[PDB]
Amino acid sequence: GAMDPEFMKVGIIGAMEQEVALLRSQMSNPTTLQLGGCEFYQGTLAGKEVILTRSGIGKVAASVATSLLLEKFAPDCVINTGSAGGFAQDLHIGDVVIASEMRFHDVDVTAFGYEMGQMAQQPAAFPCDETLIAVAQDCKVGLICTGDQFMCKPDAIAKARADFPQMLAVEMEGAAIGQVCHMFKVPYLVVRAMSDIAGKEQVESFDAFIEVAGKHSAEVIIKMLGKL
Amino acid sequence: AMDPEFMKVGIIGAMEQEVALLRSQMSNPTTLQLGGCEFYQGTLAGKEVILTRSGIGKVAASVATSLLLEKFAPDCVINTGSAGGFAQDLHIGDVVIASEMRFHDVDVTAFGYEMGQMAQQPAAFPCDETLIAVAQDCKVGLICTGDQFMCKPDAIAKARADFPQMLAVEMEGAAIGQVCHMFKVPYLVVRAMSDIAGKEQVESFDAFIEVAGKHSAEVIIKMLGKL
Ligand SMILES: Nc1ncnc2[nH]cnc12
Ligand SMILES: Nc1ncnc2[nH]cnc12
Repeated sequence: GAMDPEFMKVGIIGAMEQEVALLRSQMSNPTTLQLGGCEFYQGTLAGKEVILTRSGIGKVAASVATSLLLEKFAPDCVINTGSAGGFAQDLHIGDVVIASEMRFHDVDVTAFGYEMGQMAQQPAAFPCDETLIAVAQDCKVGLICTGDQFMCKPDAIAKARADFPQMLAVEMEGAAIGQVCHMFKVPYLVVRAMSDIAGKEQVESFDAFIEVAGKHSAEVIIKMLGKL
Repeated sequence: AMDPEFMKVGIIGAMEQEVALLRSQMSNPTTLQLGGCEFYQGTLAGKEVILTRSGIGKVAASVATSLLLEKFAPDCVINTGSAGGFAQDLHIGDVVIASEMRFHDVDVTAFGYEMGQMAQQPAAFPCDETLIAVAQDCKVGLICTGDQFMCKPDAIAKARADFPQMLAVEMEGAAIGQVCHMFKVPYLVVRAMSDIAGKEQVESFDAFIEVAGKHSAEVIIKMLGKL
C-alpha cells in the first residue's frame, strides 16, 4: 500500500527443485550462477527484479545459500518458499502457512539459561517482516519451527509439541534463513505449504505431494510479487 | 615446489576465547565486519592467514565459512576451539584431532540416509589427510556436531549409541566441514576438551573454556610453522 516500504530487489529461496521450478519457468531469460553448491537465477519475475535461489536441504545448506545471496546480490528482502509438515489441528495437505516468526525446535543450550530453541548469542525467535507478512495475507499465520530432522516418529512429534504448543508446522530451513537475515539485518518472510501432516503416513505423503506443496507456496509468492 | 603447500590459511573459531591468542600474534591485522562475523587478515607465524570469529552453532559457522571461502579463497580451513569429551580415556585439556566430522543431531533416516547424514550430503566429512599428519607431528578420530550443549544423561546415551566411535562433541565442526565440502576446500578440526560427558559440564565449561581454547590455538600455531 501507499504507506508501506518498498522492496525493489527480491530474493527468493527454495530448498528443492520441486520448490523453485515453477518460479524459475516464469522468469524472463534468467542468468544462472553456480556457486558453493547452490544455484542462483537472476532476472525479472512478475514485474520484479529477483534472484531465485535453490539452496539445498537443511540448516547448513540454507545458511550457505542465504549468505551468498545476500553478500553477492544484496536483495532488499528474502522470501523462503516450499513445503512443510503440518502440526496444527485443521491443516490439510496443500494448505499454506505464513510464518509470523521462526524458531528452531532442535536447538538446546538451555543448560546456560537460554530459552528452548534459542541459539547462544541469538534471539529466541526471528520475526518475519511486518510488511511482507501483510502482503502474503493480502494474497493461517503463526509460528513455524525448523530442525535438521524429518519429523514423523510419535516421540519426536510429542516432544516438539510440548516444547512449542503454538507451532503450526515444521520444516528444515526457515529459521536458518531467518537467523542469517538477522545477522545481515535484512527483512525476510517464510511461506510454506503442507506436504504431509504429523502422524499420517508422512514419508509416502511427502513423496506424493511435495510437488503440490511447492506449487501452492510458489503461487502465493507469485501473487506477492505482483503486489510489491 | 612439489610440496603439499597451503599458501593462504583460513582459521575459524567460534568464540573470542578460541581466537584471541591467534589474533594477538598476528602482525597488524586488518579487521572486517560482515554478516555478523569478523575476519582478520594478516601474517601469523610466517603464514598468510584469515582468522575468523564465527559465533556459536551450525548456522553461524556456516555463514562464517561461506563468507571466508567466497571472499578470501584460502587454500585450507582449520577450525580450532573447545569440545566435550565422550572417549573413555579423555580428560580436561586433552586435544582431539578429527579424522572426520559427522552431525549427531541430523536425522532423515526415514528417507534411507544414514543416521547423521543430511539429505544431499555425504554421511561424513573426512578431514584432509595432510592436515591431519601435520597436526599429529605437533588422539585422532571422530568428532560429532550438533546444535545442543550435551550434558543431560539421556542425550549423552542416545549419542553414544548412535555413534559408538564418537570421541567428542561440539557445535560447529561438521557445519564447517559441510561448507568446505560444498566448496571443495580441504579442512581440519582440532579441539581441546573443556568438559567431559557426565561430569559437571556447565561449571567445567565455564572454568576451562579459556585454557582449552588457548591449548587448541597453540596446536594451530605450531601447525602453521610446518605448512
Ligand atoms: N515432516 C517434516 N519434517 C521436516 N521437514 C519437513 N518438510 C516437509 N515435511 C517435513
Ligand atoms: N558438552 C559440550 N557439548 C557441546 N558443545 C560443547 N563444546 C564444549 N563442550 C561441549
